Amino acid sequence: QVQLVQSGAEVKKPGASVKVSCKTSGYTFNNYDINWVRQAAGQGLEWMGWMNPYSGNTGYAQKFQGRVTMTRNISITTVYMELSSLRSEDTAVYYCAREVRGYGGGSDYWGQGTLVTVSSASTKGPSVFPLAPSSKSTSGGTAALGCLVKDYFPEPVTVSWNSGALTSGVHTFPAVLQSSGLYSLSSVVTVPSSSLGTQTYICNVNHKPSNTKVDKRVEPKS
Amino acid sequence: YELTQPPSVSLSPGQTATITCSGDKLDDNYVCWYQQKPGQSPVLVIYQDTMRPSGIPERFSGSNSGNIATLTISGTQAVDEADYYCQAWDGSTVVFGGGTRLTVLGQPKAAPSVFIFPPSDEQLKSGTASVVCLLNNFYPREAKVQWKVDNALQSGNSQESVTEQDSKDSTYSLSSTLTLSKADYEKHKVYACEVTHQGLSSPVTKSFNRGEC
Ligand SMILES: *[C@@H]1O[C@H](CO)[C@@H](O[C@@H]2O[C@H](CO)[C@@H](O[C@@H]3O[C@H](CO)[C@@H](O)[C@H](O)[C@@H]3O)[C@H](O)[C@H]2NC(C)=O)[C@H](O)[C@H]1NC(C)=O
Repeated sequence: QVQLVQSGAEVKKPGASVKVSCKTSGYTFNNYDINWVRQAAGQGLEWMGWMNPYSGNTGYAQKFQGRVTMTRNISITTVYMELSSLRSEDTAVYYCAREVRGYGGGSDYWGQGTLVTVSSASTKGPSVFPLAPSSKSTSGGTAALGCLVKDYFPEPVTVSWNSGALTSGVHTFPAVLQSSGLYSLSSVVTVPSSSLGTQTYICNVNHKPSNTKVDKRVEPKS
Repeated sequence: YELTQPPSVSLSPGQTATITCSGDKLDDNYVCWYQQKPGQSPVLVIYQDTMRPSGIPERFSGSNSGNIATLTISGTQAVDEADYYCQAWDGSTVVFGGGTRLTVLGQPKAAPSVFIFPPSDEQLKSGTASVVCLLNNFYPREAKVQWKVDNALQSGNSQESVTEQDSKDSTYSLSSTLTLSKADYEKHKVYACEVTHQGLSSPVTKSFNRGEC
């Protein structure tokens, strides 16, 4: 039996609030404390606070004073964490995790996490810029080229090359969320340097949320 | 109160991993350790300094003394590659260490191939400049990319992305993108990404001068 299950992904504007749900089993609800812990992309774990669902007692980390609200609903054995006054730096995966409560047994069961994306952005299609092969992207007999898919929202975007005919040596990177609240990613491919004068290279970009479809030819820098 | 972990630990299979975690009030309180693999939730491997939860292999052990907590992994195997976090309580609040990336070298090191891309003229028209540094097909995953503009370190205006491990040769690739305003971009000449990697004896620098053709 699953002991913890969280609500789905959230997108919120700066200044708004987000309420994450964590439904627990009866056993977990009655005998454990629940910790709330968040983690931003490529960063570490950050503890936010705790709640004892049976009693309703709570504690928060000083950094989140006033901004976090932990509540419960006994009838459906669910606990909640609401984070208010959201800012870009609050974009992260938010976890609930149970612990028996020196007298701490650790967080031995974790929810799947809830992604919260904080951005002021409305739906927006990407600009697609060439990453042109040049002497500065040539390592011996291999040349690198690509497409910069910049300033779109929300996820996701897909990229292919030459309408799917070119797959070898292609690396399409996971997107990053910029400080602007828009996503950006790159798709690159390594090819024989000798092919640059004779072979055509086109990246095919589809950002379905904005219905943006772009084919960008990538030519050597002259 | 903060807990200090080594950012990275690299060893060979079968060797014994030692991951430390220091803090003023450690001998006051119990330490727990968590394992986290990419795309997954943390897993508790040690609690109360030395205790293994049920189902955790016996090669994981812990100790805490002299304000230093240590996670030890005997006969380190491939499945042990992960990020490891220590954690304690100071009175009420929980504190996490910064995390230790544990790399188990399963194949020879491969230095990255480094490529640099100036901003396109098309983008410059839009009033922004993106400079992309590509590290291609390297092993192990740990790599550092830093931006220098006219030999001045750049902080706060770059972002990194890494691919998943290649199924076949088990290598990685990484992109670093420096974003400036068009104005700031045009105020400088030398753009460089400095790359360090265990497969490199010394740092490698790929650079260009704004206007090279
Ligand atoms: C704890 O959770 C339970 C169940 O989610 C809450 O009970 C539910 O409360 C809502 C609103 O108070 C009820 O919805 C109402 O339904 C009627 C008919 O469908 C509709 O006309 C109303 O406009 C309203 O939407 C819902 O029926 C009710 N469900 C049950 C099983 O009682 C409860 O309020 C929660 N407790 C706390 C303290 O939050």
